[PDB]
Amino acid sequence: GVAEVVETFKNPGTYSSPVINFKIASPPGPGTPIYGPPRDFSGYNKSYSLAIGKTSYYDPTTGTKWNDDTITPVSDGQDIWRGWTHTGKWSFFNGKAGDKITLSVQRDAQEASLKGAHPGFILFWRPEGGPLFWAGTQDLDEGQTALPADSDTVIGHVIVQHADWTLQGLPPKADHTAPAGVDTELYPMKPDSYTMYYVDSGYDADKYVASKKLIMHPTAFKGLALNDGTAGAFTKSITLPKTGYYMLYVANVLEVDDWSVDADGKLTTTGEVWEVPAKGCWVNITISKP
Ligand SMILES: [Ca+2]
Repeated sequence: GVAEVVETFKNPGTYSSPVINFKIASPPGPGTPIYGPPRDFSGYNKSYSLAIGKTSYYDPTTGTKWNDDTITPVSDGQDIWRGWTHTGKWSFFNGKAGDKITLSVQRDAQEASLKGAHPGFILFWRPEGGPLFWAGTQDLDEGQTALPADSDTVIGHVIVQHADWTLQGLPPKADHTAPAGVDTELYPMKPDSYTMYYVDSGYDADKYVASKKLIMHPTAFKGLALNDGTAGAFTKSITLPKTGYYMLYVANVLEVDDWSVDADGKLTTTGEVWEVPAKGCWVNITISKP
């Protein structure tokens, strides 16, 4: 299509345009955070290791569903659970229109024999051309004039996986700009809105156990499933549609015997495939050229 999901800015709130960090690598949970080098894939043939939350890619616990009306029949694009913005992990790169690259995500070597990972990704293009500072947003409302080091804004705390993502009602901004090469007719630069444009997405759909199921929409993401016969890993060729700055989100799909929600709307499961010691599994993200 793709769908566009339009959010209304509220601070405090779920759609408060919070800041994400390109270095944080540790899983969710208590304890000393682990920061690695910033995950800049510019130039390609780069690889970084990090942990992703158990159900970070698709989790009814987010308490919000979106709908994809570009799907026929329309009932098949309904009630899509979101992912968690901050228990997935973010990276970026600068690239050129036409760049043919390969994204790979697989279990980290330290966890290569531990079942749990089914990595997925979302790739966005940010026409603004670099990190987007927006005063008055959740983490930029104390007089900051710039983003903190190695950080960038994204729309909200729960994320859509197959849509253009738009935030409107932002604190008015007189310097929301894009570089000269950007068609601001097609990609507007509004004083009160910004859009993260969908480029691609996908997830490892190869199950560890044939009898089990993935915590995943029955039909909405049929075009997104990647099967290569290897559970815990995917590879996807991508040709960049635009010159500029890209934002990459990676998160996990959980495999279970069954899942539901409880009275509070929290995920319940039985027979999870989760052999790793923490609340997130370590994966290695690689972008190669070609
Ligand atoms: Ca696979």
